[PDB]
Amino acid sequence: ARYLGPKLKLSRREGTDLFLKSGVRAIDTKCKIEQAPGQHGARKPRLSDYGVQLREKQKVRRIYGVLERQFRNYYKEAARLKGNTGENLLALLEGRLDNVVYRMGFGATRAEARQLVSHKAIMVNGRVVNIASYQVSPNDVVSIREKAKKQSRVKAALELAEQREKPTWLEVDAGKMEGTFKRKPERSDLSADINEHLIVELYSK
Amino acid sequence: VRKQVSDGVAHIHASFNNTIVTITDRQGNALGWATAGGSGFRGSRKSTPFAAQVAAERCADAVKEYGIKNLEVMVKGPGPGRESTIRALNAAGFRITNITDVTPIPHNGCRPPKKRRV
RNA sequence: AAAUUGAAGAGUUUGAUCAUGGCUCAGAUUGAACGCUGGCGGCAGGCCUAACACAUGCAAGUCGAACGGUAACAGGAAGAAG
RNA sequence: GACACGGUCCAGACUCCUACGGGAGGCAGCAGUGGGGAAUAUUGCACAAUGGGCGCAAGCCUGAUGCAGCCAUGCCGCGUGUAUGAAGAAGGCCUUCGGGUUGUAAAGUACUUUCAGCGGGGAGGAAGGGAGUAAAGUUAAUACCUUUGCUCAUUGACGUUACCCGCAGAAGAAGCACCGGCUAACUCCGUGCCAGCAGCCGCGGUAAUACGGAGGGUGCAAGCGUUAAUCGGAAUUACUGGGC
Ligand SMILES: [Mg+2]
Ligand SMILES: [Mg+2]
Ligand SMILES: [Mg+2]
Ligand SMILES: [Mg+2]
Ligand SMILES: [Mg+2]
Ligand SMILES: [Mg+2]
Ligand SMILES: [Mg+2]
Ligand SMILES: [Mg+2]
Ligand SMILES: [Mg+2]
Ligand SMILES: [Mg+2]
Ligand SMILES: [Mg+2]
Ligand SMILES: [Mg+2]
Repeated sequence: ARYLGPKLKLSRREGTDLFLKSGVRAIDTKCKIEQAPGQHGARKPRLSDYGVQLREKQKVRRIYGVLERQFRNYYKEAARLKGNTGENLLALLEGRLDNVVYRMGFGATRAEARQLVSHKAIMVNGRVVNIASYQVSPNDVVSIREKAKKQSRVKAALELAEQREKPTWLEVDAGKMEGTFKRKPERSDLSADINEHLIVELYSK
Repeated sequence: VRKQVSDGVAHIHASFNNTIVTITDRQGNALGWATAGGSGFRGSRKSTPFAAQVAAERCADAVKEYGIKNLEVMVKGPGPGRESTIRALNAAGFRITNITDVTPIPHNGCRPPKKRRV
């Protein structure tokens, strides 16, 4: 239910580094970018049509560690909801608790911030939630649990959060160790390298 | 403690008397700096384009402290050193992405100093 | 307010082509089974076969405020008793 | 209210018992047994709640119902660690013999303890009636009741419950299919129309990206595959929506 293998292998595959690893040590040093893994990786692979669509879907999922089954349920909900499906799907993926904690700055990585959620270290509106897939609703206030704050890893993750341009729709609190999910995010804020219309067609096949 | 971070920006203060090379992150937090005056050059030597390049060589520090790799370039000031320094960054192993001039140009603002009759 | 909204192809007949015309593939979905593997929880489901036979226990009893009763119990009084 | 599932009568088959004279039985109620088949669960618990039958009521009666057990059968959620960590360890395999590849993967070094381990607390489902009280309606007597309020003591099958809190230490938790085209993902060795694979196209006859093994890689995941079945694609029975 979670990916447990090496991470730099996936990173260098599919090509553009997209929010993986701690984010401190230079990504290039840890591996060899612009070279898919495998003995035969050092070659130019003429990608196809199915190929491009597959890569995009795989890329999106890994950025948010969403398994197929789960991801498909998001697509069904996004199609059900009114509006443009692709942005709605992106909004749902960003609204997961584990992703929000990572962007809020309490975790160095999405996986580590997700582990913080899993290990019962996060408080939402005075209620303990340890489910990474919980959907955060607008105006909610997320507050690190008192006991959790004593973790020095969380403290260090706050420090690093400064480098990532603080998401607008998230009001981060430094010493207050809290956050307010102001509202839903918008396509503009999200990495412009995502072509959501490609995702919509692929699952509508 | 000693951190690590890429995607920096380089501010170049090309004054008529000195060249100021500062490497900083996208949010203005300084990571390192070097000056021609602090590189062993005084007087006329403190303004020649060459010495400005030498100052960049010093700024080549912070490598382990900050793996900037790709960095932006900000250039302000009409003094010599608007070309030299830029080369040195390339030869140091850096990815120059954009190069723009940020020289302050008033739209008839404050009164400038009087002319040097000499 | 809303509850009207979604509709992809591909491979194979030829020296190559177009066309008709098959077959096949990707998609869903199950009261499924088999194989390999298998941490936990929630929810739902679980003889599709032979309305074939069925060991055995249980699934319709209750009412004394309907009545003769008191079988069994509890007490109850008399009568007596080492 | 039946031509009556656990009523009766009769006949038929079967079933079983008997002292031979004669009897009794009907799980397509719940468990379960055998059989059949590829393949479908415990001879569970409690009437606590609901619901119904009888009873003034109190109650009693429930295989209805509520729960529990079994199976990854499906749906959903979750975990099997988090970061650091490159003289890119060794080893593996390839090799243009220079290397690359595994792979920051590991090891190591910080860090955390979800659930599962254990321990200690702890809701909710619970409404009820009963016993009392006092007043009211109800009377000849407001005795009888019945209506209020109250007062005391109440009941949970699940259930070692939902949940909470402490304990310890990464400790206990990843496979499966595929990589010739369709169709994402490749080489090496073995084999030599042999053995084999095969949804379609087709592979293999001694330099096999198609078989077999190795490494590597792709998809999905506590599941992955195969098979069976339905629709789609199939405008391929065309009303929409075809042709001669
Ligand atoms: Mg009984
Ligand atoms: Mg009957
Ligand atoms: Mg019966
Ligand atoms: Mg039965
Ligand atoms: Mg009992
Ligand atoms: Mg019973
Ligand atoms: Mg536990
Ligand atoms: Mg391919
Ligand atoms: Mg699952
Ligand atoms: Mg089929
Ligand atoms: Mg049709
Ligand atoms: Mg026709």
